[PDB]
Amino acid sequence: FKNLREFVFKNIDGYFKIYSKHTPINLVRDLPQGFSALEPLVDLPIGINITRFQTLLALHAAYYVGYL
Amino acid sequence: FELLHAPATVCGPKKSTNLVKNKCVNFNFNGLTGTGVLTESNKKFLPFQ
Ligand SMILES: *[C@@H]1O[C@H](CO)[C@@H](O)[C@H](O)[C@H]1NC(C)=O
Repeated sequence: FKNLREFVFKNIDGYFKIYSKHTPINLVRDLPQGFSALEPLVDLPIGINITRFQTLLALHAAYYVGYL
Repeated sequence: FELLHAPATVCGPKKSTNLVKNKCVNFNFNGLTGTGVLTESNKKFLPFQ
């Protein structure tokens, strides 16, 4: 899977903030080293309190989870 | 008019008074305030900058 979908999710001051970047890769079982900053961002002025995370996945796959 | 801690979204459009160059005028913008000289520059701005 050459496609890497790197996202960042954050809630500050009552808005949901997102980041994204699509970049080709070579390894799928581990994240390769390298630098590529995530310029895109969209602000969602919702005000929703969020403390729990559930991955929404389509069922008729692997992913990583980090913490800031 | 409901305002939240998040950045506001329902804004009010103005008249973006015509712009001039090479003379000291107020350069007040959507987020900037002050006076100065506005010339033409060829910086490589990013789409989100
Ligand atoms: C919910 O978010 C607001 C600001 O968005 C904050 O003031 C409040 O403490 C939060 N409450 C909880 C339970 O996270």
